[PDB]
Amino acid sequence: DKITFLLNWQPTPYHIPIFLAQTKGYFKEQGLDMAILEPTNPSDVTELIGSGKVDMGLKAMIHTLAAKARGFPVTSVASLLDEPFTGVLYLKGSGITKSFQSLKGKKIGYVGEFGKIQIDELTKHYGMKPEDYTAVRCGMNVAKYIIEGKIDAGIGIECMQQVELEEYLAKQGRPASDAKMLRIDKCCCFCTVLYICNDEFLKKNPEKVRKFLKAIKKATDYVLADPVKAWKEYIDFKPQLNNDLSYKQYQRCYAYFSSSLYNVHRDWKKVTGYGKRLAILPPDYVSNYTNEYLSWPEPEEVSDPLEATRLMAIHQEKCRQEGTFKRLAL
Amino acid sequence: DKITFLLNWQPTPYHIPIFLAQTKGYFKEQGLDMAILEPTNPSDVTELIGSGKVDMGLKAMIHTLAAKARGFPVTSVASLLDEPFTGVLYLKGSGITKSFQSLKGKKIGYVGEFGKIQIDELTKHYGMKPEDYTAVRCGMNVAKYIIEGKIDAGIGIECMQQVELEEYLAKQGRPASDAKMLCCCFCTVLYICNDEFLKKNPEKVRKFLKAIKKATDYVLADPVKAWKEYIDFKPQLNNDLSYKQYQRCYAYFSSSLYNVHRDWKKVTGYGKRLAILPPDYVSNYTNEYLSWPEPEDPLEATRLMAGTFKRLAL
Ligand SMILES: *Cc1c(COP(=O)(O)O)cnc(C)c1O
Repeated sequence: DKITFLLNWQPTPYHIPIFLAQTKGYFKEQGLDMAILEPTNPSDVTELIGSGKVDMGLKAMIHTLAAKARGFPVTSVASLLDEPFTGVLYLKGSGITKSFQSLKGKKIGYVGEFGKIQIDELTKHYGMKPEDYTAVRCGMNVAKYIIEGKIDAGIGIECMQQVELEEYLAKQGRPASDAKMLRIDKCCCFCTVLYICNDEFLKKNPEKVRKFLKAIKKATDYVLADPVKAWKEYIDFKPQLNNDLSYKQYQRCYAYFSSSLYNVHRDWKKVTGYGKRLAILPPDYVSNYTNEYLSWPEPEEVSDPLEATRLMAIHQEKCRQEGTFKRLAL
Repeated sequence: DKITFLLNWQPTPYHIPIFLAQTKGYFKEQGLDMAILEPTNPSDVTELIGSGKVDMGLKAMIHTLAAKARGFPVTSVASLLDEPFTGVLYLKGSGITKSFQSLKGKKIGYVGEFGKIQIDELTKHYGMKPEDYTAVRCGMNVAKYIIEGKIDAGIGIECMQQVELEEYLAKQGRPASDAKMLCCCFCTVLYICNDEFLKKNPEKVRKFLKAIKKATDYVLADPVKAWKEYIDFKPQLNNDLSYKQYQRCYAYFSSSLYNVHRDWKKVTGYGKRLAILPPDYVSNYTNEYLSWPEPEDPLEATRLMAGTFKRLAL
């Protein structure tokens, strides 16, 4: 009678609120017995949770959408990481440029099936065809394969893959600015990371989920309030994250953590749109999320979302060169 | 309709045969879709597999025995790592010595549950009581906590924890010999199934072990190419520590995957004496799902076993 929680990824700096809810005894104090699991292949995640083999976990906004469409009943009950910049990453002199036309004849890596689906469709809007470029499945190793020259560019998150590149560049004495991203946003909300449940599990255990999120909230607060003490506890438990790369990633993640855990309606709306257009989702498809199991007031919708996004881009650039923990102010 | 396989630990060098069976397409070529999972806490493992939430996994012989006793129906269907030396590891100048009496007043780390039970019971055979010593649960971090001085000694495997200590010693300029250890079959690592799953899918398990066998062969035949593939997929293992661990593991890999009857017999005994197992308890393993012939002085082989890749010769 343990509850299974399956991450989207190998342990990352942004899983901290979950591991801490464990180590600090927050889950225990709620009468929950959580069995946190890590996947070897993110591709396995939605299917396992949808099929009820696993009770809860995390995945990106899009995959959560595509999961129900593809027949796996999952519902997003909370939000972990909000709108992290996603895009095609590449090193300067790849030789790739700001023009999506440079992707011609290049090997471009992706993790998920959907990353291919995304690139495949972008090629049409720029005159080229799949395939005037080679798509390579790289799973959790996109950045790594970039650095080793097995691919020319690949899909990733600004606060994970991009950092891994910058740290590599620092070794080569190159400047961090040489790590570049063609943003798919320029709705970067596709890679928002969500707390998801099996629909059936949620139906039968509403109160346990509510309690789960209470524990998650308590830890999320701690992490945002005192990121440094938090980080020390985290890496004491998960030493594989006790390196400089992981810490820099952690700092870049700080500004993207959701403080409220609320699903953002606007974002879901946008991505569901994207989803229908890409043919990933049926015409009558309905967004599979809910804020019902959150036990604190919803925050006010961001007044000007597109300015907050270009403000974040700046904020994150400052984080890179100052090495700080600051929340984006509005 | 994926099959879930849950490892006993974070990815380790000795999981190589499984990951390779995945990356090399051996599972695929058997029409199996395996979802390999890694636990955050080894202790969660047998309960998850026993309860059917997870189909298959790895766990150590003692755990697998105690699992059925404790009400979780699992069956060992094959063997991954045979009789790795297990014991209490400590650094010279701990100050701990060959005499178990030195454990008095020391902080002693154990991984989850069974280690405390083991130490607790050893203290009686040497005149001391639980607790003339402090037991500390360390999970997958025993060696790490030893190095940092949070504990004085802790329970571990010669080819994993001990190596982690030796590598630390090399950094301090100390000699490897300064890493010391006080039926070592209790920590044999097994391929286990949920009893119900095995009942309903006998042929898939048989095919699973075929894939595992193919990869195990490759690993033993050409350990170096194997290792390169493994760490290409799992970069966290691409370091010198992991490679040294890998080399120490090489001699312990089971080439045949067969459960060893003698070993199970011994540990079941141990199990009953420790009260972990009921009096009428019956060993929960089987070689039925292996599809190749079973192989033919155990105590001399053990003292014979005590930077190369060589199999122990007999
Ligand atoms: C479960 C496990 C352990 C330890 O748990 P204890 O109950 O303390 O023994 C140790 N090693 C492996 C490989 C395990 O799977």
